[PDB]
Amino acid sequence: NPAHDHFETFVQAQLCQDVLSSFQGLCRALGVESGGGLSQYHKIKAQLNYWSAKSLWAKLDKRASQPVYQQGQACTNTKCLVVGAGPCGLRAAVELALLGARVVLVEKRIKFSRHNVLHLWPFTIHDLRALGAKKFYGRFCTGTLDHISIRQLQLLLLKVALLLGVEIHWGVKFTGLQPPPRKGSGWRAQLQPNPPAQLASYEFDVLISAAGGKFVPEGFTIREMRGKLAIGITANFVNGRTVEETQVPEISGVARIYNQKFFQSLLKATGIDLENIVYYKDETHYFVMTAKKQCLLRLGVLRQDLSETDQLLGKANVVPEALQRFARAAADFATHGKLGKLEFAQDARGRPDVAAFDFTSMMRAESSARVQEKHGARLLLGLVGDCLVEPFWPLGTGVARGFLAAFDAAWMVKRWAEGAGPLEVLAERESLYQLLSQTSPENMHRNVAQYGLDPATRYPNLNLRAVTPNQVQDLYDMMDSAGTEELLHWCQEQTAGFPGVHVTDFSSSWADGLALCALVHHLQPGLLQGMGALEATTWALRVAEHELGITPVLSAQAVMAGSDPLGLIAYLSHFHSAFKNTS
Ligand SMILES: Cc1cc2nc3c(=O)[nH]c(=O)nc-3n(C[C@H](O)[C@H](O)[C@H](O)COP(=O)(O)OP(=O)(O)OC[C@H]3O[C@@H](n4cnc5c(N)ncnc54)[C@H](O)[C@@H]3O)c2cc1C
Ligand SMILES: [Cl-]
Repeated sequence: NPAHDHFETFVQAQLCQDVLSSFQGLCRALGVESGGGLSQYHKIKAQLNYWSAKSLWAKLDKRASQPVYQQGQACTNTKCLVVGAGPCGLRAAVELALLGARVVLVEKRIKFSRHNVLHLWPFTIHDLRALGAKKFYGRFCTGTLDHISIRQLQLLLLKVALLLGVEIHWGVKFTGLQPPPRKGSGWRAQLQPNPPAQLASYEFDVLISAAGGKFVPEGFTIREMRGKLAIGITANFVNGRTVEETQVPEISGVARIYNQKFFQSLLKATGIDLENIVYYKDETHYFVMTAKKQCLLRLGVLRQDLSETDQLLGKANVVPEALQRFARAAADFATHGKLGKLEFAQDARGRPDVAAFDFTSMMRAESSARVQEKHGARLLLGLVGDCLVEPFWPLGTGVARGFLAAFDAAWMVKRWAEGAGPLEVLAERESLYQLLSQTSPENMHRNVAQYGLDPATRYPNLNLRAVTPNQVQDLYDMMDSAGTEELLHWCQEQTAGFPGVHVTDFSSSWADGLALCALVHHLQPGLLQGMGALEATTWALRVAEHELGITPVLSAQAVMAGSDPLGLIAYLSHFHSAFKNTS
């Protein structure tokens, strides 16, 4: 039987190319075209009615039938480009596809090559337990196992995303946005190496960027923040799965709070000074440690004391042989030798798998979402995963906060598909974003099994109006109400003839306060240089109030920052209302 011979190969595939190989071999044996969407998910399960595999269809159909998605129609008029086939990219891709949306994902690499091990919060375990991971990965969180290697997380999620009919492409980097030439024309992706001509023509109205710690799309800004110099070191050793190795208790890291006698012993015993060390028993014996610069220099792990941290941990300044020595001795002391002699696993390049990372930064994007609109054509952009907020690896928030963000973005595209105003969608979304960087299992909802896209199911005492529509206008970039153009033409008419006033808009035009003075001076002749925009703005607001009867809608600061156009429009409307030509 050809059918689910393929399907068993597909399920147990450990290599990206083979998952891909298998699926399109399963598809051919079924008359199903790969790239989906749900319609092709349907014909797959409806033509493969074999035991052991039904367990999986039950799990997926269980999630697929829960009200939020309705029945894959919530987002049928929604077309997405998802960037990044990382875990958060795939996890979000699955939600979009379950929502019924057309999901096309682009990934720059062609293999899952990372072997570092991620901590999984209890809810993510449930979440992907119920996506059928146990079947795609036998060792998935067996017993009290709390973690999963990056590439295994990807092998799972890929298989789920493929099944659900996500059109995925490999070996193609999203470079930027190629905007609409004209109404009716949509947004497209700039891709490279320049894609096939149908991907090239693919027009979308939602972009979800899950591209990892170093790539955010245009217009998204990054708030950088740096703590004390902090050097992270990960390492993977061959885990032979002998009974002896299997008994070595793993090290959680929370012991740095409860146990510092250890770090003293480590230091005395090896000359190694760590701030923390973590050990997970996974496909490899995984260690991540945090080290003091002084310590790494003294041990010849780093060649020279370099001030620019990116050059401090550049290839030229990291001594491979000494780093290996360093990691080996630390791993060995911490597990008291019970792992036997440690042999480095290979990384994907084929090197002893040990690397140093900058752990100093606390990056967050300023917002989780924005909306661009040109020639009436709207594009919702949503951040997910490491690119949104950077995880502190020793504390294991990466998967969980990436997943929370992926649910919040799918929830966002649901509002977007309901027809909500861009400001409303953004405000709601930024209200959720606010909570992300302080989430813990402890301050979240207790019942992880009842978790769904609805943020209420996840965040206790949820305030969906923490950020208001007025506070996210700079997130809505309208670079393309007919009463606004009346107001504008009228405002321009009033302030005409003033040296260095040129009313052009309802933000930057009015920022230095001279526009306001002109308006007032014009409206009441005979009242009253180089004081700042602050004094100009202020006089105008006081004089408007007392002479013209119009109280301030915006503060002076808000006039100068120009980030509240709607409120300036409402201010100005009072002047026009008060002094319209006639009735
Ligand atoms: C080398 C490396 C080692 C790590 N080690 C640990 C660890 O030890 N412990 C821990 O807790 N976390 C670790 N992390 C972070 C962890 O991998 C992520 O939190 C987790 O995978 C979820 O992140 P993500 O999907 O948002 O981003 P990522 O995992 O970075 O995935 C981003 C995806 O986007 C692809 N991509 C990037 N740019 C583009 C582009 N322009 N166009 C198209 N595709 C693009 C990338 O190839 C990648 O596949 C590591 C990350 C990296 C990159
Ligand atoms: Cl692979």
